[PDB]
Order: sequence, then structure tokens, then C-alpha cells
Amino acid sequence: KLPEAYAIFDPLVDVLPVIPVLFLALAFVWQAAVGFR
Amino acid sequence: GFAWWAGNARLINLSGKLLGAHVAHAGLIVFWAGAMTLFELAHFIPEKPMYEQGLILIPHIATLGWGVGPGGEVVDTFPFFVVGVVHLISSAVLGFGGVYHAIRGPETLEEYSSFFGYDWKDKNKMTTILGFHLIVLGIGALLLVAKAMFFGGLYDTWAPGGGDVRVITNPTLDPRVIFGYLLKSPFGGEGWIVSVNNLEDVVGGHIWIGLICIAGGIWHILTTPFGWARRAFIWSGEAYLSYSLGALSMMGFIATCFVWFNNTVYPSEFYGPTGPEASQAQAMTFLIRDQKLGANVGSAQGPTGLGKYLMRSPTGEIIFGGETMRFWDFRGPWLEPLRGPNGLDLNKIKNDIQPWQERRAAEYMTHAPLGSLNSVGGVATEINSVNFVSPRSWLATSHFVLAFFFLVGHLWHAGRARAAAAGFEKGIDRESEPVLSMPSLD
Amino acid sequence: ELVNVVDEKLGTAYGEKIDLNNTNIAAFIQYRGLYPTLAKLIVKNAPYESVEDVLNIPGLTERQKQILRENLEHFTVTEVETALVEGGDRYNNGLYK
Amino acid sequence: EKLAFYDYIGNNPAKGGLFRTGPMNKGDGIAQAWKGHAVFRNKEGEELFVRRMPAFFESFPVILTDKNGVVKADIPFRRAESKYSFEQQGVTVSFYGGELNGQTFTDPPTVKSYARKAIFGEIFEFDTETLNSDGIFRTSPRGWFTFAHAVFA
Amino acid sequence: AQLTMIAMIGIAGPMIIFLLAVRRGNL
Amino acid sequence: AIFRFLLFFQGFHNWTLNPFHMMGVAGVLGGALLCAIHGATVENTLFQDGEGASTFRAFNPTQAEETYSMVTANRFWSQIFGIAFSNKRWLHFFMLFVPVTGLWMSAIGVVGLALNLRSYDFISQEIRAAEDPEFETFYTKNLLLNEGIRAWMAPQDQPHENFVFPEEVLPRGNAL
Amino acid sequence: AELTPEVLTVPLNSEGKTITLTEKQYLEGKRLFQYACASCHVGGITKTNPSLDLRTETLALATPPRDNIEGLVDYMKNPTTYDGEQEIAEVHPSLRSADIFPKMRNLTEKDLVAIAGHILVEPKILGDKWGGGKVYY
Amino acid sequence: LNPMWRQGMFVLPFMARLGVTGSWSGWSITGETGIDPGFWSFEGVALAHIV
Amino acid sequence: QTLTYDDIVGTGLANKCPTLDDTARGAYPIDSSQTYRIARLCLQPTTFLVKEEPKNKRQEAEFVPTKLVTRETTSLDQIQGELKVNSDGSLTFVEEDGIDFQPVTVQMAGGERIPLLFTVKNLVASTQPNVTSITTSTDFKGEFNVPSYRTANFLDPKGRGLASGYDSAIALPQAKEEELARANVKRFSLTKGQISLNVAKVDGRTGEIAGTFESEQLSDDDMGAHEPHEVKIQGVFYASIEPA
Amino acid sequence: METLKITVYIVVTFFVLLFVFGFLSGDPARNPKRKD
Ligand code: CLA
Ligand code: CLA
Ligand code: CLA
Ligand code: CLA
Ligand code: CLA
Ligand SMILES: CC1=C(/C=C/C(C)=C/C=C/C(C)=C/C=C/C=C(C)/C=C/C=C(C)/C=C/C2=C(C)CCCC2(C)C)C(C)(C)CCC1
Ligand SMILES: CC1=C(/C=C/C(C)=C/C=C/C(C)=C/C=C/C=C(C)/C=C/C=C(C)/C=C/C2=C(C)CCCC2(C)C)C(C)(C)CCC1
Ligand SMILES: CC1=C(/C=C/C(C)=C/C=C/C(C)=C/C=C/C=C(C)/C=C/C=C(C)/C=C/C2=C(C)CCCC2(C)C)C(C)(C)CCC1
Ligand SMILES: [Fe+2]
Repeated sequence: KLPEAYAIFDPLVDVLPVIPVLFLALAFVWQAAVGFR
Repeated sequence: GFAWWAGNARLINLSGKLLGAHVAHAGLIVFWAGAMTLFELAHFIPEKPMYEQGLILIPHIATLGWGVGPGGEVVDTFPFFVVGVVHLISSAVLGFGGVYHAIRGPETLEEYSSFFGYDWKDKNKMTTILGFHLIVLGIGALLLVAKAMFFGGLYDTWAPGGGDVRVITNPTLDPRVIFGYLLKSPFGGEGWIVSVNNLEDVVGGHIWIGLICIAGGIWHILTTPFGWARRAFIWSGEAYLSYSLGALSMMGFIATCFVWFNNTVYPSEFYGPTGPEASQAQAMTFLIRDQKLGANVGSAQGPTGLGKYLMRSPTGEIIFGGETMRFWDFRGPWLEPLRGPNGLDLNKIKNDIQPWQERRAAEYMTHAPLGSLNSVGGVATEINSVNFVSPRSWLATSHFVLAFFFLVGHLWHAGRARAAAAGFEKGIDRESEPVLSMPSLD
Repeated sequence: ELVNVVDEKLGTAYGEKIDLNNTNIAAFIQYRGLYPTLAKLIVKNAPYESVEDVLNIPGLTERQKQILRENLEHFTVTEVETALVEGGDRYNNGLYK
Repeated sequence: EKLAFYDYIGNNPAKGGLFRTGPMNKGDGIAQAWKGHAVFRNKEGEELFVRRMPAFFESFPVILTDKNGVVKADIPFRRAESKYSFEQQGVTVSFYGGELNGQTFTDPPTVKSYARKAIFGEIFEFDTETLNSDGIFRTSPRGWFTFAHAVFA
Repeated sequence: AQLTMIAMIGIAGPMIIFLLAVRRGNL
Repeated sequence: AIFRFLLFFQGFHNWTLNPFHMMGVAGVLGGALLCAIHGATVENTLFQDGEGASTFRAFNPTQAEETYSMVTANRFWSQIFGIAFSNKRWLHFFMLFVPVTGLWMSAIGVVGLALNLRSYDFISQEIRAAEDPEFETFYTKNLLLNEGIRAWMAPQDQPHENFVFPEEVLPRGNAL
Repeated sequence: AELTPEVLTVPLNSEGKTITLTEKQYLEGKRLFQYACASCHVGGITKTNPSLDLRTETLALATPPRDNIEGLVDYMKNPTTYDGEQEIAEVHPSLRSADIFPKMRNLTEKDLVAIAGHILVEPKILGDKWGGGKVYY
Repeated sequence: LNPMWRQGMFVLPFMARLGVTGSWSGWSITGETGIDPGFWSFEGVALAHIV
Repeated sequence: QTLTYDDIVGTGLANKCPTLDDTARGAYPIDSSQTYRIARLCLQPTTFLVKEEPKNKRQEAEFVPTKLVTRETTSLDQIQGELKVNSDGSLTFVEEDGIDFQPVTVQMAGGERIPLLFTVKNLVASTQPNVTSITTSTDFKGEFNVPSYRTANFLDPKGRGLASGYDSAIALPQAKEEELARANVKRFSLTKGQISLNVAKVDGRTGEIAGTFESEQLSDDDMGAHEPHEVKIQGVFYASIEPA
Repeated sequence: METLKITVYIVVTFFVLLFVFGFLSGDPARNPKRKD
């Protein structure tokens, strides 16, 4: 468990590891926006 | 002239934007290391072995001597939190520099400054960047040495009395030992560098490597490649990438075997037992049970004529019988007390097996690194109930896949770099097709 | 003259009760208080000429002696069959679950 | 005997093999005589029934049931925890009709030997020497014709 | 739940693209 | 359910031993090989018909010219493998022929299995093994596996048969 | 079919008193059995000693009888061999040996009743599968 | 009582005539067992002709 | 001074019995008032001889040499037992326990493999009377048991066995079984062997002895499928004697 | 067996050296277009 004073953040921490995956997906939203140029 | 799906090739000659790509990507790596550690800590339960909990980063920290005490018991989780926080915080700094250099900074660096700018074909400048990074790497290897010798030591699974954190005061410097590993066979009973089985050799190897890397860094800052090297290599950014992909591939296959066989720098206390270890522990377990019931395990002939519990290896050593005969090269701290000069010692087996050895064998047999993709532990025919896949299987399989794909990438980019260097990567010139100017084969 | 001796043995009291000279040690779990302690002693001290001989195993407490008397009717003895006692097969006959 | 011979799996056309060539006689032999109908009983006089081989199975275990389908005897694979052996259950076989009419057999190896044959249905005496029969079932003209014509179609 | 944060975080990325293709930026 | 079908065919029909399945395997695996090797060959014998690093753009569906060099392809394969295609028509007919023929061959074998007309055994091997308990081959090892499959899956896979196999009749090796 | 109180009614002691578990207790018991025991006792067998299973009839013939809540709760505190002659806390998880089996440290008395009830209920649901091993998978 | 000439051997005697008498299998035509003929065994002579 | 596992592992030395100094020509005295044990008996074979078959019955077959194909897996070691003094001053060793068997297969000329269970199980071996000192001329002679090379669970390649397995040739469902009976019905042999141990070195200080052995026993009969061969084994031995 | 071991060591060393020195002998230049 996290130290008690950061306990407030458990549910955010459960999500942080996945964020680098989102950068890959963001690369495709960006390319969709400029028309796969 | 690249398409969108090859879009990062448009950066080959944009040193400034390429710097941003690299530094932003570095932020992603450090971000994952921090976020993943905090995720693992948030889920960590101290009363369960690490390896029942899907942990791969906390074991790496524990192995450095932080957070653990005798036997591998977790005593203080704060060092884990710190490691994760500091990595996570640091990733914002790298992300900041990355997106600044990728989006706002000078697109090319050659104009802003001759020191940071580079031409891929500038053999002097390329070896100087290489030299700097070699020095950095050498310093990094010496940090491990610093930790082991001056800042608390490392976790030593071989420590007497169950394993413990131990300061390394006499690292191995003898180059016959250090480089002797590099010359051992990679086959069974030898294991190349994967067989390193004590922390003195681990730390001394890192002294050597740190010095070697610093010396070679200085060498490459100060020299230019000799003619024989100039004529052997392709000098282009894609070529350099291909060389590094080959090296990463090699390293990944090695890492795969390390985590599958080595129980010294991947202590089984944290990572779970190795495949060989678990197999040996099964035979130990039933030797113990049966002997307690009165069986004479030394004289018990099994169905095949070979000993049911004990037999000889091909060079005569007394070893566990059954199929685990294949794993007799296994060495582990719970088992070595029973080993004499000729292998397993029948008198120690009869007289000196201790409860803690019984417990450890039973634990390791029931935590063998077998399990399904949906994390049902055990052999493929087992029913649902146990949620377990060994960290060793997760780390071995992942790094095999990555190493394989990087070898493919090596081949892809090495072949392309050669073809582009000679000028035919976009296809055959219709008007100058080489084969049309060669004699026919028949 | 060509007969399977294990099949033959199933036609004796071996096929009906715990044979103190042949049966694998795991069978002694079928009755209370016999496994593992007494079972270990019984097997180590075989062979027996009569079921009653088990009571003369040196060292039996009087509790142990009483447990045997309770269970003598579940025991038998037949001739030792080499195929069943060689290989340490009374301690581990290769059968698990 | 002609009716009994139909009630025998060796004449089932789905017991053959693609490369087991020649006549059915080359496999099980030339049938000479019905041995008689085998009746199995345990030591408590209850009549037991051999479970017949289904056509799907190249090999099949020997399981004896009572009239209600309850397993009462078998030929065990692992002997050590055997409950239903012929030796333990006192299984006998008696013949009615045929060559063995009115004979009863009680020695377990002989009884097992007929139970091995009863999974095939009715029990026949075969001449295996005349054609050097190899003991392995072949299909009939009904099988070969069907095969050829389904494939050509 | 956890699905609150992953929603705020998940929208950050498309939000950036949207604001830039509306303010016709250097996309 | 199809996975179960595969395994049924192994244990009951010894389908892997059937030469018609084997011809099917060769046509399917041979087809995938032809697919891969032809596509790679074309992609690595392309003519430079445009300046881009993405070579897809330099093709025009109405151009009459071949987009890759049969001549260079033929030389490469002749020198690598010994033989090569020289006739584009034969090449693409062969690509039709191989997988279609393989599938047709497997269908014939299954028609045989409709009748239990299996390639289950080799008689010579069985005669020797019955007489000589030291004779062992991968063929005999696989029949033991089939025997395991049949006894262990039949009661649940064929519930209408009401198979009751007591523990003592299940074939099992030592310990397992 | 469902999880009725009849199935959830198990012997409390050797004197014939019974106790009816709730569905909550049973599921808690199952979860805890997976946490602390299934690594060796999946499906009611014992991987490190298959001669001894968790079938009710086996437990009934243990000394102290273990086919009831009290006998099982005691076993989890102070395990013995099957004939009761020797205490085996140093090689079998128990509260007595929670120092060397850390998963036992956070088990409460109520958790012990739930585990014991799961062990007694499951053969009522699964029959021969409980303790019977791969033959019955 | 079962020499090579009873067994229809035709080339075996021509090898034996000029000094090849043993097999890599460890037998010799004179009945001696446990002999190492070196390469020029019956098998080695045969292999040399194939090559 | 002695060696560690990591000095020995992989060398072949683990399959070798301890040797005694060629100076060790003493005598170890025996007090009928004391009791003794063999704390370690080691037997290391160096030669496997197999008897041939001479077609007729008027020339008699010889013991021929064989090649080992199962590597350095042959020695018996850690054997222990009572060394008893009899009324007549003879000594009798009674084997109790140890690594007292090794399967071996040797190959004869022509390529026949001959498996055997090299063993001294249940060894009882006795000296001449009036020993009173173990010397470099003391000989022990005895007999041991040779169980079947495979034990009862062993399944042949068609699944037939003694304690497990099929009882018929299931691949030949309607073949005549009478011809197959020898292969179908397994049986468990138990035969006797003979051994001579010849003491040629004695360290009186330490109780260690060493010398030469010759053993004679039968080979594997593959659970009654075929007739066994007669085998003669020669090698060296080492033993350590202790007061009880 | 030691004669065999030595022979193979020598044969393997020889081929491996051919390989290493062959690719060090200006291999990039051995193509049909630009040789540099
Ligand atoms: C780690 C992954 C990675 C990285 C670091 C890069 C980096 C880069 N790419 Mg590549 N690319 C990638 C993956 C990646 N790419 C993938 C997966 C694809 C396939 C779709 C491509 C396809 C692709 C193409 C087709 C092109 C590039 C180009 C570029 C460069 C210019 C992009 C630009 O101006 O966008 C402008 C985009 C924006 C203004 C939108 C917002 C982008 C920002 C950075 C999002 C950051 C969000 C983050 C939460 C901020 C934290 C801030 C905090 C630290 C303070 C840049 C260096 C271009 C190039 O080479 O230029 C010559 C180009 O043409 N990329
Ligand atoms: C290897 C990565 C790398 C490289 C090669 C460069 C290279 C460059 N940057 Mg970039 N930068 C980086 C990372 C990198 N930067 C990061 C991580 C950030 C975010 C903090 C930035 C933010 C940044 C800005 C805002 C600007 C540049 C600029 C420049 C240029 C001049 C730099 C200068 O004069 O500093 C000279 C040297 C120093 C100032 C000394 C700094 C000493 C460092 C900080 C100590 C080492 C740190 C250590 C490794 C970390 C320890 C670990 C810790 C987590 C515990 C040059 C092209 C400038 C530019 O391009 O102008 C157009 C500019 O304005 N950079
Ligand atoms: C990331 C690390 C790195 C990289 C990429 C380079 C790259 C380079 N070095 Mg430098 N070098 C480094 C580290 C590195 N170096 C370090 C740390 C040192 C200090 C020891 C040196 C010392 C050094 C010298 C002294 C020289 C170079 C030279 C060169 C150039 C030619 C290299 C070559 O032909 O290799 C290809 C390798 C060979 C042809 C020989 C192969 C030998 C190995 C050991 C065989 C083993 C193969 C086997 C299958 C793998 C298992 C390993 C085994 C030992 C167990 C090239 C630019 C040369 C140059 O031009 O200098 C200016 C040169 O003469 N380097
Ligand atoms: C350090 C690693 C590294 C680096 C820096 C590069 C860099 C580059 N590569 Mg190389 N590549 C690598 C490794 C690397 N590669 C590996 C390991 C392989 C073998 C797999 C390749 C194979 C490869 C090919 C085949 C090609 C390149 C090309 C290129 C160029 C443009 C790439 C681009 O824009 O991608 C843009 C990114 C995308 C289109 C996204 C791809 C998405 C991947 C395939 C899926 C990832 C999903 C992941 C497994 C998890 C999913 C799990 C779940 C959600 C299901 C660029 C110079 C191109 C080239 O030659 O240019 C010169 C090209 O044609 N690369
Ligand atoms: C409709 C056709 C037909 C049928 C159903 C029968 C049926 C029978 N015949 Mg008769 N027969 C026929 C035609 C037929 N025959 C013809 C045309 C001849 C002349 C050659 C004979 C000559 C003949 C003799 C001489 C004998 C029989 C006998 C028998 C019996 C045993 C058959 C047997 O063992 O098959 C075995 C069948 C096989 C082993 C199958 C062969 C599979 C082929 C070779 C596959 C080839 C695949 C191909 C090469 C793939 C390439 C395709 C692609 C890649 C290009 C059976 C009742 C026997 C008997 O009992 O007589 C009393 C007997 O001795 N037959
Ligand atoms: C260029 C580009 C790209 C890329 C990008 C990148 C890759 C980026 C990166 C970036 C990054 C890499 C970022 C990072 C960030 C981070 C941060 C921002 C952090 C934060 C932190 C915090 C805030 C913390 C908190 C805490 C603490 C302190 C303690 C514990 C708890 C918690 C966790 C809460 C793309 C492809 C998209 C597109 C195109 C262009
Ligand atoms: C740390 C450590 C250690 C140590 C280590 C070390 C010391 C290492 C080293 C290492 C090294 C020392 C390595 C090396 C490597 C090398 C390589 C890897 C190379 C390669 C090469 C190549 C690749 C080449 C190629 C080529 C050719 C052949 C021809 C021409 C062309 C070219 C150039 C391409 C130890 C174990 C003790 C322990 C633990 C830790
Ligand atoms: C019929 C007849 C006859 C005749 C016959 C004859 C004339 C035969 C011939 C035969 C022959 C005449 C045979 C041959 C054989 C041969 C062989 C068998 C060969 C082999 C070869 C090889 C295999 C080779 C290989 C190689 C190469 C090519 C190269 C490299 C090296 C090597 C060696 C690897 C007569 C008149 C007597 C009469 C009776 C009948
Ligand atoms: Fe095409």
C-alpha cells in the first residue's frame, strides 16, 4: 500500500502505468487530424 | 519522401527535432518506471511473497538492498515509494525538454552550435558522442559498485542464515575469474556469464566494466576510426541504428536466460524459483516425505532400474532422479548444505535436512514457473483456483519477444542502410539493371 | 506356468484387507490412528507369520498396542511377493492421485 | 450360427483400415464355429454383461456391468488400488449353445480371455493359419464400395 | 471510480489536438 | 469445439498418420510459403519508377510495364536455391494449384474417415512390437497417447454412451 | 440447483451440533482458502503429500477427527499428523507458525471458521471431484 | 559351421583375401571379438568405394 | 586435505572410489569383544565381461569384453552394514543400506546391447576363520540379490506391464494369444550373484581398506521376455571400518 | 578423440577467420552501383 498520506491517490495510481500507451494512441489522433500526411 | 507510416524517418537529418524525440521517449521510459513502481506498491501486501503478486520492479529494488532484511522479508516500503516518485517526477523534466526540442526548439542544431550539431557521416563527431555515452555508462556501472561497497550493500541470497543484505568488501578483481566467465561455454553445467553465483564476482565485474567503458570513452573522444574500420562499415544514421538494434537484440536474449536460470542476481525469494529449482524441489519434497515414512532413498530402485530418488549424472555426481535428472546443474542456497564432494551426500540426506529446507522445497515446488496466459497457476490441465504466473516467465517471455523483434529490426535497417548507401533502396534503375549486363549463368 | 503374480495376489486376502507383508503404506490411512506412525513401524518390521505378530513389535506403547488390537480384523498376511516389495514400492508405489 | 455371426463386430464394416488389404478372413481368420453364448457371473451368482466395443474405438477396456448398468468387474490397468478385478469378484463364464455348450470356466486368466473376446459380441473359433491371418479387422465389400464411390463422386 | 481519472487523463490528449486544429496551429 | 474435433481425430483416427492429410498439410504450408516468397520477391525486385522512399506510389494500374524485374528475380533465386521461375503464367497457375490440390487431398482422407477407414496402424510394426517388448518407435509412442486420449475424453465427450470407466481401468504411466 | 441452507449446514463438533453458514461466509471461506491453501490443496488434494486429502471421509478418520468446524479450526492453529502423534506447525501453515508462514498472520478467528466451512461444504457440491484429483477434472 | 561361403557372400571373401577381416561392429571373420580394425574395416572399404 | 564439489563436478572423479596410498600395507586388528561397521563401502567397476553362446554344447563359451555406453554412472557407494565376528573368528559383512545398484548397459561385438543391474543388494560376505587382523591377504566372499532390472510398474512399448498396463497385445485384437504369452505376461526375476573382495591395501591407523573385486551375476531378462546373459564384473573397492 | 577435437577446432577456426576477414575486405564496395 502507498503511505497513508498519499492514500488519497490510490485510484489515480491504478491508472498511471497505462499512460504511455495513450501517447501511441495520441499519435494516431494527431495523424487523423492532419489527414495522414 | 516518406509516407506517414514511416514518418519518423523524416527526422533523420533534423538533429533538433530528433533530439526531442529521443528525450521525450526517455521521459516515457522513466515515467513507466515510476508509475509502475507506485502501482506495484499500491497493490503490494507484505505478508505474501512478491512472486505471488505480479511484481517485477519491486524485486529489482529489493535486490539492491532497499526495503528488505534477512530472508527477504520486507521491512520498510518507503524506499520503494521514493524510487517511484523520483522517477515519476523526473519524467516531467524529460518530457518538458523533449516536447520543447521536438516542437519549438531549433529544428536543426548544426546552426545553433557546432558542439551539439552533428553530421551522421562525421566519423570524428560520431565517435565523440559515443565516447561521452560510454563514460556515462561506465559511471553507471560504478554506481552499482558504490551501492554494494559504500552505501548499504546488496541482497545476498547466499548469505548464511537465509539470505540478507551484505556489504561487499572484497570484490573479485582477478581477471582470470572475471573474464573466465566470458570464456565459459553457454551449454549446460557452464552457462557462460549466466552462471555468476556470488556478489563478489558481480561487483568486481562492474568495476572492470566501469573502467573499461571510461577508458574506451576517452579513447573514442580522442581518436578517429582507422582505415580498416572506415572500409568495413556503413556510416549513416540508419546504419548506426541497425548496429544498436543488433546489440539490443543480443542483450535481450541474454537477459531472457539470466532471469530463467540465475537465482543470484534474481533471488528466488523475490522472483520465485527457477524452472530447474522447482523441479529439483519436487524431488526433494518426495524424498523427504518418503524417508520420514521409512523409505531407504539411497537403495530404492525405480521402475526403469535407475534410482527412484537418487541416481548418478553422466560424470558420476549423485543427483536427484526422475525427469529432473536434466536439472542437476541447479545450485541453490536451500540445497547446497546437502552437497558433498561426490554430489548429494546420503548421510546428510538421512540426518541433516532441516525444517526450513522442507518448507522451502514445498514452497518452490508449488510455485514452479508454469501457468496460463490468464494466470491460472500450474500445468495446463490444472483447474482454476490459483492465480499465479511466475515473474520469471513474465520477464523471460516478454524479453524473448522483444529481442526477436529487434533482431528483425536489425535485419530490416541493416539491409536498408546498405542498399541506400549504394543507391538502390528505391528499386532497380530500368536503364541500368545490373543483371542485364552480366553474363547468363547457362 | 506363465501367470501375472500381482493379478494372482488380488485373488487372496491381499485383495480384501491390508496385507502386512505386501500392501503399500498408503493403505493404512483407511483406518484411524494407524498412519503415519504405526504404519511406518509395521512396514519396517515385516514380514509377519501371523497377523498377531504385529503386537510384538518392540517399543509399542500400550495405546499403540490397543489401536492394533482394534484393527487386527482389517489385516491379513500372505506370502511376501517380491514384485510388490522390491524397489521400495511399499513406501511409494508410483500411485498418487 | 448364421444369426450369431452377424452379432459380431468383426463383420461391422466400420472396423477396417485404409491400408489393411484383402478379405476380412485375412484379419480375424476364417470363422469355423460359434463357441457359444458367454454368460458371466460374479461370486454372488449375479449375471454380468460385457460392455461392447463401439465402432469408433481401435481398443476398448473390459468392463462388466449388472443388468442395471452398475460396474461390478473389470480388467484393471493399475493393479494396486484395484477394486473390481476378476480375481476379487470371482467372475466365471459359462457357455450355452455352440461348441462350448454346458462348459464353465473359473480360472481367472481363461475367464478374462473370453471377456476380452465378448467386447466384440458373440464369440467364434477362427482359423488364422490357413491365410496367415494377422488378427486385425478389415472392412467388407460394403465398406470398400462405399469408400470408392463417395470418393469418385 | 478509477474510471473518473482515466477519463480526465484520457481526454487530455484529444483536447490538445482539438484546441490546436481550431486555433489553426502548427499541427 | 473445433479444437476438440482436432484432438478427437488424433486419438480415434490417428489422422496425422494419414497420407491424405499429409498432402493437405503440404499444400497449405506450401501455399503460405509461395504467398510469402512471391510477395517478398516482387517487393525486392521493384523497378525504381519514382523518387519516393515509399515505393507504393510509383505504380499505375494502367501502366503496361511490369513493375518488378522477372529477370533479376530469376537470377537471384537460381543462384540462391538452384532453380527459379522463369514463366509468370506458370508461377501464378502454380499458386492456384498448390493449395487447391492440397485441400482436395485432405477432403478425400476425411471421406475415408467417415467410414473409419483410417490409416491407423502399420501392421509390420505391430507384429514386431507384440513379440519384442524392447522394440519402440515414435509410432508406438504416439499410439499410447491416442489410447490415453480415448479413455480420458470419451465419457464426457460421448455422454449418450454412458461410459463408466473406474479409476483402475484408465491407462496411465507411472506417477501421472 | 442452488446454495441452500441445507448444503450450508455443516457439523460444528464431534457431538453432532451443526451450524448453518451464510452464503457470505462460504464465499469468504472460498476466497481465503484460495489465498492461503490452494497452492497446495487446490481441488481438495494435497500436492506435496497426495496420500492425504481434504475429503470429508478422510478428515473423519483423522485423529483428532477433523470433519467438523472445531477440528478444522484447531488444525489451523496447531496441526498434527493424521494419527495426532506429532505436531507439524513447523512444516504446515498454522497460527502457531505464522512467523514462518506469513499469510497466516492476518487471519482472524472468523476467517478460520469460514475456511473450515468451505472445506466442509465443497464436497457436498462437487462430490468425488473434491479430493479426487485429475481423474475427475 | 556358418562361414561366409555358406551364406552367399560374394565380395566379403575378396576383401578378406587381401587383409580386411574386421567390422567396426567389433567382430572379425576369424571369430575374434573385441578388435579395432581402424578405418579399413568392411564398412570403411565399402564407404570408400561409394565416395 | 580433500576436495570440494566444485573441484570435482564434471570431471568424472565423482564416479571413482577413494584410493589408498601404495604405502598402506598394514593390518587392522579385530577384537571379538568390540563390534564394527563398514561406514562406507565403494565399488568401482572397470571391466564388464559377458559370456557368449556357442551354438553347440561341446565347446563352451567364453567371457568376452564389452563397451560401456552409459558413461560414468556405474559405481556403488555409501554402502554400510554390520561387520560381525563369528564364533570361529571369521568376519561377516551384512549390507544394510547404500547406493547399492546402478543400471549399466554394455555393448557386445555386433552391436547387441546388454543391460544389467550392477548391484550388491543384501550382500553378505564372509572371511576365512581366525582372522583377528584385516591384512593385505584377507579375502571376503559372499552372495547378494539381483532383482529384476525393471520393477513392477514398468510399461513396455505397447503398454503391457506387471503391476500396471495391458494384459494383452491390444493392437492385434483377434490374433492367437498363445504365441504372445511370453511377451504378454511379465515376470519379476530375483536371482543371486557372487562376489569376491580381495584386500590389497590397509591403513591400520585409519581403518581404511582397499583392493579388487570380481562379481558374477545375470543380466536383464526384460521381465521374462528373453533369457539373460551371464556377466562378470571386475573393479576396485574401498571401505572404511569403524568401531560401532 | 583428442585428434578429432583438434582437427575440428582447426577447421572451424579456419572457416570463421575466412568469414571475418572476408567481410573486412571492403565488402560495402562489392556492389554494382556506388563503390566507396
Ligand atoms: C515516442 C513516440 C514518438 C515520438 C517521440 C515522435 C516524435 C516526433 N514525430 Mg513521430 N510518429 C510516431 C511516434 C513518435 N513520434 C508514431 C507512432 C507515428 C505513426 C502515426 C509517427 C508518425 C509521425 C509523422 C507522420 C511525422 C512525425 C513527426 C515527428 C516530429 C514532429 C511532430 C510534430 O511537430 O507534431 C506536431 C504535433 C502537435 C503540435 C500536437 C501535439 C503534440 C504534443 C507533443 C503532445 C504532447 C502531450 C504531452 C501530454 C505534453 C506534456 C507537456 C509537459 C512535459 C510540460 C517529432 C520529433 C513529424 C516529423 O518528422 O516532422 C518532420 C512527421 O511528419 N511522426
Ligand atoms: C541529452 C539530452 C539533451 C541534449 C543533448 C540537449 C541539448 C541542448 N539543449 Mg536541451 N533540454 C534537455 C535535454 C537535452 N538538451 C532536457 C532534459 C530539458 C528540460 C530541462 C531541456 C531543455 C532545454 C531548453 C529550455 C533549452 C535547451 C537548449 C539546448 C541547447 C543548448 C544547451 C546549453 O547551452 O546548455 C549548456 C549546459 C548547461 C546549461 C549545463 C546543464 C547541466 C545539466 C543540467 C546536469 C546533468 C543532468 C543529469 C544527467 C541528471 C541527473 C539525474 C537526476 C534525475 C537525479 C542544446 C542543443 C536551448 C536551445 O536549444 O536554445 C535554442 C534552450 O533554450 N534545452
Ligand atoms: C557501445 C560500445 C562501443 C561501440 C559501439 C564501439 C565502436 C567502435 N570501436 Mg570501440 N571500444 C569500446 C566500446 C565501443 N566501441 C570500449 C569500451 C573500448 C575499450 C576497450 C573500445 C576500444 C576500441 C579500440 C581499441 C578500437 C575501437 C574501434 C572501434 C570501431 C570499430 C569497432 C569494430 O570493428 O568492432 C567489430 C569487432 C571486431 C572486428 C573484433 C571482434 C572481437 C570480439 C571480442 C569477438 C567476440 C565475438 C563473439 C561472437 C561475441 C561474444 C563475446 C566474447 C568475448 C565472449 C567502432 C567505431 C577501433 C577504431 O577504429 O578505433 C578508433 C579500434 O581500434 N574501440
Ligand atoms: C530503437 C528502435 C527503433 C527505431 C528508432 C526505429 C526507427 C525507424 N524505423 Mg524501425 N523497427 C524496429 C525498431 C526501431 N525502428 C523494430 C524492432 C522493427 C521490427 C519489428 C522495425 C521495423 C521497421 C520497418 C518494417 C520499417 C521501419 C521504419 C523505421 C523508420 C520510420 C518508423 C515510423 O515512423 O514508425 C511509425 C510507427 C507506426 C506506423 C506504428 C507501428 C505500430 C506497431 C507496429 C504496433 C505496436 C503495438 C504494440 C505491439 C502493443 C499493442 C498491444 C495491444 C494494444 C493489442 C524509423 C527510422 C520504416 C523504414 O524503413 O524507414 C526508413 C519501415 O518501413 N522499422
Ligand atoms: C470400385 C472399385 C473397387 C472396389 C470397391 C474393390 C473392392 C475390393 N477389391 Mg477389387 N479391384 C478393382 C476395383 C475395385 N475393387 C480393380 C479395378 C481391380 C484391378 C486392379 C481390382 C483387383 C482386385 C484384386 C486383385 C483383389 C481385389 C480385392 C478387393 C477387396 C479388397 C480391397 C483392398 O484391399 O483395397 C485396398 C485399397 C487401398 C490400399 C487403397 C488404395 C489407395 C490409392 C493407391 C491412393 C492413391 C492416391 C494418389 C496416388 C494420390 C495422387 C493425387 C494427386 C497428388 C495428383 C475389396 C472387396 C482383393 C480380394 O480380396 O479379392 C478376393 C484382391 O485380392 N481387387
Ligand atoms: C513529441 C510528440 C509526441 C510524443 C510526446 C511525448 C512522448 C511526450 C512525453 C511527455 C512526458 C514524458 C510527460 C510526463 C509528465 C509527467 C508529469 C507531469 C508528472 C507529474 C507528477 C505528479 C504531479 C506527481 C504527483 C504525485 C506525487 C508527487 C507523489 C505520489 C502521488 C502522486 C503520483 C500524485 C507524440 C507521439 C505524442 C506526437 C508527436 C510529437
Ligand atoms: C559485469 C559483470 C561481469 C563482467 C562482464 C564483462 C567483463 C563483459 C565483457 C564483455 C565484452 C568484452 C563483450 C564483447 C563483445 C563483442 C562483440 C559483441 C563483438 C561483435 C563483433 C561484430 C558484430 C563484428 C562484426 C563484423 C565482422 C565480423 C566482420 C566485419 C564487419 C563487422 C564489423 C560487422 C561478470 C560476468 C564477471 C559478472 C557479472 C557482472
Ligand atoms: C540385373 C542382372 C545383372 C546385371 C546387373 C547390373 C549390371 C547391376 C549394376 C549395378 C550398379 C552399377 C550399381 C551401382 C550402384 C551405385 C551406387 C550406389 C552409387 C552411389 C553413389 C553415391 C551415393 C555418391 C555420392 C556422392 C556424390 C555424388 C558426390 C560427393 C560424394 C558422395 C559420395 C557423397 C546380371 C548381368 C549380373 C545378371 C543378373 C541380373
Ligand atoms: Fe503476382
